[PDB]
Amino acid sequence: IETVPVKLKPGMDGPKVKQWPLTEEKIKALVEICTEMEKEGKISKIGPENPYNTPVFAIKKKDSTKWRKLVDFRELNKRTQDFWEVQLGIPHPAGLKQKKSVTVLDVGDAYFSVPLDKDFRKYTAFTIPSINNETPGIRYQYNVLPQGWKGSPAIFQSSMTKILEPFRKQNPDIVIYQYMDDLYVGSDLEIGQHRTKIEELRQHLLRWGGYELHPDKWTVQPIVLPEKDSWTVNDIQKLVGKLNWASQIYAGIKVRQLSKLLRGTKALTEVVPLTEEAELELAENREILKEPVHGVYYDPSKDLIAEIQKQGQGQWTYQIYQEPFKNLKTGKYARMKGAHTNDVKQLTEAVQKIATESIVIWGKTPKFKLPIQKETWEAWWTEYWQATWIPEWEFVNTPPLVKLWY
Amino acid sequence: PISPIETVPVKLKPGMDGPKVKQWPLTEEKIKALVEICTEMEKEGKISKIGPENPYNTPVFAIKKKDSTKWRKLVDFRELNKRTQDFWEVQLGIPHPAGLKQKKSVTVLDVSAAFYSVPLDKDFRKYTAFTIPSINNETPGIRYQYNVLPMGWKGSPALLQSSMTKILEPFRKQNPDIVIYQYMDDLYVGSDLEIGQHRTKIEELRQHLLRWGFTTPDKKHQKEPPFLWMGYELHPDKWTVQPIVLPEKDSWTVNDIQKLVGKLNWASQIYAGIKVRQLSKLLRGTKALTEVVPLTEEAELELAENREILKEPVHGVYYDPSKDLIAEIQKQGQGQWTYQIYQEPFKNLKTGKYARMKGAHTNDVKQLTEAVQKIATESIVIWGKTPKFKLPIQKETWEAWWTEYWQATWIPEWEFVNTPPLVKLWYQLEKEPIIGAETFYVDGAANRETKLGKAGYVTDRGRQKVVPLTDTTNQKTELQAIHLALQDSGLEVNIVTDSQYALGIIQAQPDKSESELVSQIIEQLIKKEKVYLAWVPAHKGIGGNEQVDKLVS
DNA sequence: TCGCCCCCCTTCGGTGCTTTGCACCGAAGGGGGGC
Ligand SMILES: C=C1[C@H](COP(=O)(O)OP(=O)(O)OP(=O)(O)O)[C@@H](O)C[C@@H]1n1cnc2c(=O)nc(N)[nH]c21
Ligand SMILES: [Mg+2]
Repeated sequence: IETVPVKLKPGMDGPKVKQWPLTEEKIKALVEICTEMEKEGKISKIGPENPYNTPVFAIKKKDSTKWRKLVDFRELNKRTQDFWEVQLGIPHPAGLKQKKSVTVLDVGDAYFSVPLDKDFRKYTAFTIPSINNETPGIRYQYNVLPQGWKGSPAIFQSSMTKILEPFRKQNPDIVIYQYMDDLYVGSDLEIGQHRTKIEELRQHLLRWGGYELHPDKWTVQPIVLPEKDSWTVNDIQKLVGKLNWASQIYAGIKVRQLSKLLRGTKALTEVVPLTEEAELELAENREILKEPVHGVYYDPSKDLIAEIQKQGQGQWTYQIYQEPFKNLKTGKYARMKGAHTNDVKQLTEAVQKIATESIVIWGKTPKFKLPIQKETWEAWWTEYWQATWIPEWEFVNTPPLVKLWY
Repeated sequence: PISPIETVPVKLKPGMDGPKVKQWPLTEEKIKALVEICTEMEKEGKISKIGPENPYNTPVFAIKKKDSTKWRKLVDFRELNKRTQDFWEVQLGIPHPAGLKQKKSVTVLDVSAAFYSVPLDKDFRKYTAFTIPSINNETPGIRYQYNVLPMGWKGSPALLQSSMTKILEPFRKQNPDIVIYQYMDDLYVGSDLEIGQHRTKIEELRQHLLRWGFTTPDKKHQKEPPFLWMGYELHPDKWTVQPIVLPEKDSWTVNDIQKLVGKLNWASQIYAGIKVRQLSKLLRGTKALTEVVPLTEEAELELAENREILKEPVHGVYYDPSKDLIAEIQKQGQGQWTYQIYQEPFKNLKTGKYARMKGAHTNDVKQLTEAVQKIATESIVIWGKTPKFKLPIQKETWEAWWTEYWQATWIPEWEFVNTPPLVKLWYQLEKEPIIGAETFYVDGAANRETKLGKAGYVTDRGRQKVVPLTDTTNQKTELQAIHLALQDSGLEVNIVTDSQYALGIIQAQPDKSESELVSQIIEQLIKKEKVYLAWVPAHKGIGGNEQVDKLVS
């Protein structure tokens, strides 16, 4: 084969990101994986005269107990040329979110049969560390389409359509969406008749080279106001500040007549009887909260953002938007490990589920705003990561003023 | 001899040419020592004469060696380094003796003149051009270039490491049960072979290094304990640091104090309880390294405490993979922590300390979480796993923290251990307002241009107060308003502010702060019995908040 | 009058916020130690 010419974006240099420490089991796994890859010519040993580097680590899944090597090419992807500017990018199908059940398959290995442009390989270097720094790091670069590089699905694009044709041929209403190294494959078949055709796809994929998702239950959780029939000054203050915030999202919500029920310098536990003009305002704004907002539409030229709040008892609320206060989706993720004693696990799993939903719904992951200290996240997240992709994220520290989403 | 290893190609940064800088004066002893190496270097092909077509130049010097007889040559390549391509450094960290296992037979070897046995890219040599001056000006200099890795060049350490790795790998794969710690040219070689076969393996390794041009002189071939290694001393059953000598001085400069704190930090890996908070405070707000700084009374005490700790003999032990690692932390005060890592009681693998202040406002529970994180990372680096923790915090306390704090947080498997002072929450905010307690509506405003402001309150019991403030900010006046309400209320209070800022700081339950004003608020929160803290949006005419807002106006 | 790596402590400067200072963060200064 002859390679495709690839470029970084104008004025950008390749990645230069330090390797972080790894446990014994992950270092041994990487050493086993890479030496086999080196023997098959998929990677090459390089030295320190290549000035580029990207962190590497490994994950092992809940029901495939072999290690998967994972290279965090987030920085490399950010600097790589667009492939819709070369228009070899993949289109997202609006059918996938409508399906009964969607199974994720890791088809990363198909990339290893296509060589990478000789002049772009240096940008793909990574370094395996050493327990107790017994040796210097050991460095490799790829000779083929790397797992995790955004250009690999685009270059391999024309070929996956060829390998897929007979399947989508024979099953015209199964929908298959490539995202990075993953195939998202949905159908309306019964819970276990769907599974067997997933096995059929595996065999056709094998002839050359997670769990079941249910999009119907991805219930949206809207803003809700409490129901009491005794209401204190404090109850009405917390309700007025909550709707005042929601006035930035919705239209025609007002507070001045719930607002004057508290006129005067009152005690926070005094019980204010509700005006009929207050019940006028309240049952009114309840129903605006009841249905979605009008005028919010997805725009593919802009990025997706996701915000998460810890609510406790293992509940986690989230919003996905592109423009502030124009949420494309609000929701609530629920823990289920059973021990229910680990916030970092719950949050890491919530990020995977939210990002999964974005791929199914819009075709790409959002940039997360994570309610956690950077260094707490960094100490523990990889122990819980199970996806072959990694989303962009930043770290935020905003206390709740309102418990808007609860 | 020079290795027949292939050279690693090296480039200048794009656009740049090589250095062109004239040479300076050195002493007579320096010229003779340098000429002996220079004439010998040319004899062994380390350098070659050049002349005037080569337009580049760089200046040269020498420095004394810990082996007192020898002299070490260095050329000042600061300019060439600036123009040389970036390298990805492969030395990721420093091996630690607590990460060694017990070994039956141990050897330590050193490669002599290691840089000078690794050849340099042919096309790159012309940029290493230099001149040797002999005295002041009897002659000008003769010109040489390097055929090998020069000392002082940005790329030399990495091309030595890469070269050493290539030469060692055959021997490593052929003897998987021989530990080789490779740091620069220093080789630690341990094994569970009887001394007879062990020494067969060593000479076999040494003869492999010599074929590739790395000689190992007997002078630096250690074969009996105690081995000198990486600044430590390795015995069969234990290890020590080489002696740490602290400055003792009548009058201290900033630079002196900086050297002392560095020594103490080095000592902390094996001496438990070391503290540097009061000595480092003296470095703050200073302006010259030669400025004399008098020790405060607190810094004298802390110094004396450390000096008592250092007069005691200490040792670490080696790692037993068949046992768990255990990490215990104690609290020392003013944001300082110390820790020990061990496998059997009273037999420390190592110690250390954590004492960073992260943020302007924090509490002991956050900092304890940070110390845990530092220890977890350190254990991964040295042993490849995290330890089990023994922590002076009750499960009730931690559980109160991660349910009332809004950020995700965690600590791994840990056992409570009762070593006061315990880590505590110093107050908790009520989740509901308090019946019978007074209700304060607080607010403060400042004028951004003016820098003048007021803080005040109104209450459900009919109380009011306005205080003028000078040289303040918007955020300070809000903090001040909360200060006043805590000051004039009883042991139980309900407070309503319109400052998301102030609510945000206080809801995180801080117990220390870089701000004297926030610290004052903290002491008042600790003295209260119950406090409920509520927010409302400003300027929406809300009962209470609107009355005070107007009062502050 | 040198190079490369790790660590700590202090300082400084850039970024972003429904900001007008404030809090965060990384880099660069000093020190320790290694070869
Ligand atoms: C680690 C190093 C090798 C092994 O250091 P080394 O102690 O084993 O010295 P070397 O093998 O050369 O001589 P020896 O083993 O015969 O005694 C040396 O090549 C050079 C390098 N190094 C050490 N210190 C310095 C220094 O300050 N400035 C520079 N630029 N480089 C230095
Ligand atoms: Mg040597």
